[PDB]
Amino acid sequence: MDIILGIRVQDSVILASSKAVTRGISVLKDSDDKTRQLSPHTLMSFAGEAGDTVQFAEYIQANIQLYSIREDYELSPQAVSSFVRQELAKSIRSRRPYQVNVLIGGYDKKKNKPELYQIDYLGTKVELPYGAHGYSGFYTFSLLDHHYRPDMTTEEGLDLLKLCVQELEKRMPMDFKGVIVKIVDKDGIRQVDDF
Amino acid sequence: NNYDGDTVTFSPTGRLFQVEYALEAIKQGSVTVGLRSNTHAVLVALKRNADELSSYQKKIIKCDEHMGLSLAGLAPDARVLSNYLRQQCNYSSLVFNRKLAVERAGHLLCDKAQKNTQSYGGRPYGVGLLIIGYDKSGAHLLEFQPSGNVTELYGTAIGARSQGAKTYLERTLDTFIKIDGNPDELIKAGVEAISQSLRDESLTVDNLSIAIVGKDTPFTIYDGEAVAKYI
Amino acid sequence: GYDRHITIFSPEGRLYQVEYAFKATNQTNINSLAVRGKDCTVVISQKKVPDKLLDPTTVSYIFCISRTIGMVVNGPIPDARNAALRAKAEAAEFRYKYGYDMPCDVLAKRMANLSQIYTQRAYMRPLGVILTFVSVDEELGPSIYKTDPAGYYVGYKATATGPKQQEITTNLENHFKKSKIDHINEESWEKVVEFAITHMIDALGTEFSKNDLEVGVATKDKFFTLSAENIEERLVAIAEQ
Amino acid sequence: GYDRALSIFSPDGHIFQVEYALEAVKRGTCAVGVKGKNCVVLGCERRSTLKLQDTRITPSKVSKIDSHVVLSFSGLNADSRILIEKARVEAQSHRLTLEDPVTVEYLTRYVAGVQQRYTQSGGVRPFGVSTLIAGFDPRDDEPKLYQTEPSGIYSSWSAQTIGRNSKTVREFLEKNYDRKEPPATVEECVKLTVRSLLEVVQTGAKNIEITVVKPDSDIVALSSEEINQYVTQIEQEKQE
Amino acid sequence: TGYDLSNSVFSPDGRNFQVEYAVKAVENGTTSIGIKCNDGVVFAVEKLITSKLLVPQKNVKIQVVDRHIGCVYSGLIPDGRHLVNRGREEAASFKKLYKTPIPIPAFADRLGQYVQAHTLYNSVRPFGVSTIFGGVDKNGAHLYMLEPSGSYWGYKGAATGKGRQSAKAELEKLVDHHPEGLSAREAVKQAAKIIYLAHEDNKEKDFELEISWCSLSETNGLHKFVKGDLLQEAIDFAQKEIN
Amino acid sequence: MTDRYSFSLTTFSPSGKLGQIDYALTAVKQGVTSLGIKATNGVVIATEKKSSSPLAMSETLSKVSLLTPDIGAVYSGMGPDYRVLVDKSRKVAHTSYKRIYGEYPPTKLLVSEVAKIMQEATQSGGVRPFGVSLLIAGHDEFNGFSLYQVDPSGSYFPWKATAIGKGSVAAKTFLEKRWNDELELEDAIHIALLTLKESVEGEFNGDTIELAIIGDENPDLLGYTGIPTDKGPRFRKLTSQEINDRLEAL
Amino acid sequence: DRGVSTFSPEGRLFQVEYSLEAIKLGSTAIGIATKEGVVLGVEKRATSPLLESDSIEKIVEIDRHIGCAMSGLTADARSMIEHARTAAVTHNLYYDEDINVESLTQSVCDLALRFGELMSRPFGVALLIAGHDADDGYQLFHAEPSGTFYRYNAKAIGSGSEGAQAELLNEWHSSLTLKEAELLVLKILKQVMEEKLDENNAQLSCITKQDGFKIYDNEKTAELIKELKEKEAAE
Amino acid sequence: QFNPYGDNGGTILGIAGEDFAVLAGDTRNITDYSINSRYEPKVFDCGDNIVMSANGFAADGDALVKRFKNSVKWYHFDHNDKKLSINSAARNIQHLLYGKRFFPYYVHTII
Amino acid sequence: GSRRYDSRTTIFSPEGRLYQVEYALESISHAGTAIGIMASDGIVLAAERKVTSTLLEQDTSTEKLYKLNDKIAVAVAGLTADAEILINTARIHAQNYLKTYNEDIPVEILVRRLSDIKQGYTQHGGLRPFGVSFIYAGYDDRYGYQLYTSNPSGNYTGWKAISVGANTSAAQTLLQMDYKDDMKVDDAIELALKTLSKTTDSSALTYDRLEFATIRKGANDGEVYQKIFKPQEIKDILVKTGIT
Ligand SMILES: [Cl-]
Ligand SMILES: [Mg+2]
Repeated sequence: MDIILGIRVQDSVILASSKAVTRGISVLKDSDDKTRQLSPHTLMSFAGEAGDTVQFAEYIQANIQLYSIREDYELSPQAVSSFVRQELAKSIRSRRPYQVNVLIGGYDKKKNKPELYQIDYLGTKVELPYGAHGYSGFYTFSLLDHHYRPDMTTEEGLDLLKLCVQELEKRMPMDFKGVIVKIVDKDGIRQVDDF
Repeated sequence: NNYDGDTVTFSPTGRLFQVEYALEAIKQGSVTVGLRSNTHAVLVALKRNADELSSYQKKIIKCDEHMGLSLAGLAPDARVLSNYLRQQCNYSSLVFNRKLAVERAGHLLCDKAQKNTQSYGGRPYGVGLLIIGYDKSGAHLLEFQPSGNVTELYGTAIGARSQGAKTYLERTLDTFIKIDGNPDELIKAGVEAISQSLRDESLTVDNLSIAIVGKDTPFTIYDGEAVAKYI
Repeated sequence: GYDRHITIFSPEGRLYQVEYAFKATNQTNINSLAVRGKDCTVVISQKKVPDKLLDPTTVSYIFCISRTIGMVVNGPIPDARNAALRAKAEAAEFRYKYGYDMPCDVLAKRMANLSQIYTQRAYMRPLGVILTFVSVDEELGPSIYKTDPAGYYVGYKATATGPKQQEITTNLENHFKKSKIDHINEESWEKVVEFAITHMIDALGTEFSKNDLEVGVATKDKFFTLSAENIEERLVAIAEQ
Repeated sequence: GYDRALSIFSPDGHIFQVEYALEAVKRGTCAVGVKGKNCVVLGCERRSTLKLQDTRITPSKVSKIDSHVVLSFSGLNADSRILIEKARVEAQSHRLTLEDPVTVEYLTRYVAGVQQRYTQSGGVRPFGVSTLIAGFDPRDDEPKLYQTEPSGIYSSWSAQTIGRNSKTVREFLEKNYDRKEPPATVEECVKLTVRSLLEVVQTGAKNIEITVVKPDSDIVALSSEEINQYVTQIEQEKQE
Repeated sequence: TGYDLSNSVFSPDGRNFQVEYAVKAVENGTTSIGIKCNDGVVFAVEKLITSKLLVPQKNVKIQVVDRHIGCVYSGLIPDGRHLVNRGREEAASFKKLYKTPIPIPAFADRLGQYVQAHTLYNSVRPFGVSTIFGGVDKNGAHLYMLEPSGSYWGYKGAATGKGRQSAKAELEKLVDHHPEGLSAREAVKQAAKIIYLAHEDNKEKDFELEISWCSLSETNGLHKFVKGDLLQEAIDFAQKEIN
Repeated sequence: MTDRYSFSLTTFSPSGKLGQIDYALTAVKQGVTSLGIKATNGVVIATEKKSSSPLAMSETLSKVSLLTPDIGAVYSGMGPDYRVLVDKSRKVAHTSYKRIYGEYPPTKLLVSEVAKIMQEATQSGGVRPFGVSLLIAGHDEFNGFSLYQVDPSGSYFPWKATAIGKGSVAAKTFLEKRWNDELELEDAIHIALLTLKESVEGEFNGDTIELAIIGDENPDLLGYTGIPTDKGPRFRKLTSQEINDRLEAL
Repeated sequence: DRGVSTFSPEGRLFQVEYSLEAIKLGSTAIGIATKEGVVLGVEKRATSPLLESDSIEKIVEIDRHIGCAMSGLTADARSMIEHARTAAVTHNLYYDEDINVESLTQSVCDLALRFGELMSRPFGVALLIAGHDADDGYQLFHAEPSGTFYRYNAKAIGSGSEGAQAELLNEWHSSLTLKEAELLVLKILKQVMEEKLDENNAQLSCITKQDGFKIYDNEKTAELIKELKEKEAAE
Repeated sequence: QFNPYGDNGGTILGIAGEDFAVLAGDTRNITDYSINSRYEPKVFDCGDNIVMSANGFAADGDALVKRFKNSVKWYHFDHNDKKLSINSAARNIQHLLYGKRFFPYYVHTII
Repeated sequence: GSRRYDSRTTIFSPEGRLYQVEYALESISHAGTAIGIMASDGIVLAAERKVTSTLLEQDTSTEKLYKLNDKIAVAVAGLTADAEILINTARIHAQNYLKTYNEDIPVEILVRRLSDIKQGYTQHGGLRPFGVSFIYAGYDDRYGYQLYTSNPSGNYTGWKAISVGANTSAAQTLLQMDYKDDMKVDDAIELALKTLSKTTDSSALTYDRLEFATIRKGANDGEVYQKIFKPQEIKDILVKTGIT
């Protein structure tokens, strides 16, 4: 898959992910949601090799849901990201590795803090204020470096995200058919239906 | 007594009671007769029903175009052993383009049964088999016991009341061995032999099971109105 | 009372199957003896061929384990040959792995450790044998090491095994009490064999023909058994003084 | 591996290990299940031989298998954890492959299948546990209540009890539960469940647990005071 | 007590009663013998004719191992067959690795260790056969006899089964009266006689004689069955001696 | 074949006793007396060389065994069981420690590993417990000198001084009167010889007594020079002559 | 103790003979084969009135052309059914056709004697396997834990079996209609059942060539019970 | 490097009539520019009124026909001597061929 | 064959009890008493060593109290060797959890894991159960201070105060009498020692016959400290509480 962005503002994490699915010659779909809810306050967006992406995302989702039922407790975003990293770090030395890159956006209800983790297919984890995978960072990071503030509102974060998407739509060769945007905050996960 | 808990235990007189108890299951089974001439070999089997609504349990199993057996005792064990014979007959054809000799088939059955008599956990086979066949050395008849003992014979019988048929064949030995090139007369001799083991019941159309193999005769089984000719 | 059938502790802290394996040891009714010279180690054993239909050349309880190591067994022949084959395999493997010939005491320890395992693991029975290993070791010199069904082993100045071991043992003990040395002070192995046979005759109170004995000799770099005619020469020398 | 056949037939056609597993269930604390018109209630006995217990952290008797299905039990507590874990894994495995949560009947069938397997596998003894599995199928408002036992047989129940003195509370339910008109509300259903346990329990204090399951993953456990109000109202009507 | 209920249990004597019970099965079997001659060995066996319905000459008891070893046994016939099958595997692997056909003493230990292994565990039953076997190798003729315990020795003559005492006495005469040795053709004749004489212990039913031999001069060191005119000549010689 | 004893041969009886462990302890009770005493600057372990025959060379049978350069062991009970435990203990010191950390294990952890092997023979399928009690003496940099007892059950305890086997009850009483926290190594050896004399019937000399110490580093026993940090083994087995010298001052 | 695969002195496997005793304790199941179809019927036998009887599933579909009824330790039947369903579907996958009823029965019966020290004990359940194929028409088999199977024109298994079998002896003829067979199963079930027979404690099913295997509704069976009552009162 | 496949040439032809069918094939067997045989039968009667030919690599062709013939034999054993219909044979052959999906039988089969 | 000698350690009695579990519990009832008491500001673990000697090196000795990680400790009653097997398994499980989630293992998850291991030995494998009962004292940020126990059956339960080993009946009555919910660690220390002092089979309770440990948020600010008491420190707390 192509473009996945993430930005952590004052009180929420915002994940933007492209809608296009291209199989070589044609664009098969223009409404694809490249994300899974792992728990009520944790969202994971993903991009990489076809098939492996969804297979990995659903496998993680199943494991976190299992943990939630067993303990009657939601794992922290930090804990979920560490679990995910280990799975990818295990995967990289397998017979056939998962070729999947992820962003994990979560709201920690204990600390009352949004958290954004960027993890590539090797199992390389970093906590960031804003992140991306693939070529998305090359276009967007210069804008985010300039405009980002840690005390931004969710509305300001969405406006900065629009500016990022506009720059991508101008300078990227591939038509990624716009983005689905989702917000993760204290009240859970919701989708911005107009973007 | 104290030495019949498993097959791995000899008694103080050198007996294997589990094997002897497996031998007893054959004596409870229905009678079946085997006999041969120089050209043909015949199996005759009295099939047993559960009641008047039930079918008559099949006694004869084909192993190849030139070989097959009749059973007496545990029918599932016969299925296991006959399946093994089918495989060995088939291995011989596929690998060596060679029909399996009846004598060699006996040796393979002996060795398969033996392993179940010397190891812990297992149990002996609870069935006796009469194998007939026509190979490169002519017609053959074998008697298999689950002790492992396999014996080549002109004629024999196994099952309940088999002693009557066995005595008859022992008298008729010189006559039926000479029935060459006459399948019907050899079957007649087998039907007359199995009749010496009947009491109260007689041979009906769904009671009797006959099989034959010979010089220019593939192993074929006759049941139903195909055996009314011999009643 | 299943503590008597398998190798588990009885209430007295005893292993009855081990004790009964020691009794199986004397089932052959054969007595062996081993002694050390200056340059050699000699082992003698009684030979009994009760059946005239037997080929007497094939009746033996002495085994050539390796070039340097010989082994005499006290116990039934099936268990004896079981132990022999294993010892041979172990000795060969040792040389391959470590690049030198397996010492007599090390092989004894190895076989003893195997015997110990049978006294601890239930599925394996003890072997009903006592194994006397002999060599002229390149480091320790003349060597006698003996293993039993308990998994015990130790080195010996001299030793005796069998139904009448005590009579032979006391006879040997008394000799070494006189001489005050740990071996037979003799140059040739021929005279050490003559000593061994003489002291068995004295201890048991029986005379021997050439066919009543079986002799093994260990020297530097080889162990070998004597023929009936080699033993006859030995018996002639004893009688002539 | 240890292969010994522990569960075997006896001359009279009984598998004693399975029957002795039922005797362990008979020893366990009483559990009861009652389904209303739009809910299922699971009631559970807590023996008051153990005080100085920390009730915050002590394993609760009713366990969520998924967000929409619960499991209670009577018998060996340690054995029940193995069934609950397997059930929870299977529930997530079903969501992963079928893209739909388990039906209550499916989950029951799975647990019952595990229990059966342990009655004819070598080297293992049967589970000393009977279960009550309750909930609502996805996008369905019909209440579901099933029972399993060590043998592996399972069946659906309008109301059922298991464990010690379950004969007495089943006697109560058989005369007090009408099939033509089940407990129409949550209140009526909880009341009938508390009433049934009060036939057996002793004190109505911390000895009764109640869990209410409603459609669309709406599961809540009642507190001590909420249950104590039912206990108070039942006996005040009884004084007459 | 209880020491005889399980294989590999030492009794308080130091005995394995299960092995001793296997011997009883051997003693119950038909008589079989072995005679070591000048340049080979002769094997013979008593085959009881249970019924007229047994096909004469068909139920062969003596078994070849490799091309140079003969095996005959008394007791549980299937156990004997199992032992020979193993013997054939051992003889095959030996020849595969070392090129030369397995020597007879080497082969004897291969059977010996295998039979002994079935006295080490309670999960297996001892062999219910004594086996007489041998043949010709590079060092000449060898005859062996192997018991349920795993015990074996080399023999000048050997016998086992129901008529073993009778046979042994006859063999002991041959050893005394022929210190220089016996020819292969003499040994076939003598083998026939000994089986006929040993048939007095099984006198109720009549029997069928079966003989085989390996001889350096007479069979080129290969195992062969005695057939036709040479078999009939030995039967006639045997029948003449009993009358 | 196959090992078809995949079940425990040691089980709880109705009274809560593990029969096979108790019986193993009984076998230890019948065994020859051995003891251990800890001093300020060392540890001593000692036992009687009960020779089975006078024709046997009792020097070839080592009852006191080096496990590591700074750890030694002695036993009471079944000798063969001891011998295989020493083999396993030496190996585990390498596999589970030296090949990982590049140094020999501390006394308490090697004891822990031996204990684990003995515990497994008490629960695993188709085996009996070990019929020995071990006394393990040793030194390491951070724990100093130490002495441990290990029983058939796998349980182990540290001691200032103790005795096991035949006359342990009397020997432990003797040690209680003599032991103090100011003993030098020579004082402990003296006490060890005094204590051991009580349980010995026959000959009492350097040839019938086996005695070893954990004491100062022995650079003369290292086998090489040139590395300052390698100063040699603290385990030393006393010679026949060295024992007899201390029996004159007895 | 003693081996699980041990033979008795009479030449019978102890465990197999004991499992047959468990089947005698089981609820009654009856099958009747006609030229118009095979009928299968069972006693449900709910242990309590609070047990919802429609969850008692003692008649089961194996394929469209094969049904099955059970009696004994019914939990044991689940893995047998699973195997049967798999075998039926697998054979269709390999051969693009329906599997013969006998071949399906044989496949199930191969599991029976796979016990020892494989599963730890025989199955404690007997099966009536009914079906249709083109070669042998409408068939009814009785599959035991011995590994033996008999074909039957009619058969009863479970606690009322010998009483029922004697009744089936008199009543069965080669010209029975499907409707006649339905009533006959209901009649004989009513005879051997402890409780009074109705649509909630007994269940009917049938297999026809046209419509395949069908479990009857409680409303459909209720009408056949009422039809039975009237025709018995008719003389 | 070892090449497990080869090409034995040949050509086969099947035609379905109204109440009959023919399966024809040339009898020449080749490698490269050499003739191995001028008469090596390629079309086989497999029993049950079915004829088969597996043309291409003759080793794989002979193996497949041998296995199908064997499948017919075991179909009779396992299903009471039932005649294997042509459609059922076809499905059975698909499974024989697909069983070696990742090391294929290098043949074009016609029945 | 081998069946003859099999005790069958994993079977039900006719009454539906597990023979070996019951007999293992009987073993445990002869072990030294261990007591756990949970307060608002910490947990106490007190345990009696079994009939010691004057020649036992006490300062380097550990038979009762073991550290599983920095937040969780256990008190042991039963076979010490058996306990150490399980303790090492538990220590690994805690570190596996820490490696995976980068958070310390919650107390109940560790307890459940060990308890499930014990359960396995009662249902399959034909081996004898572990003759051990644990008291788990621990802290995590979800439930705070927690006390649990597990026994050879693999069943575990949570407690405010609990005893295992010898004289648990007498000990539990005394704890039930004097325990209150608003109690503090210093009070709980006193209760634990007073309870052991009354239930002990020894003539008097001295420092050399005790092992003692506290888990306190008495660690400078927002963290938890485990204190395994030294012999001299046990002697001091015995004088402070007025027992010696
Ligand atoms: Cl070793
Ligand atoms: Mg043993």
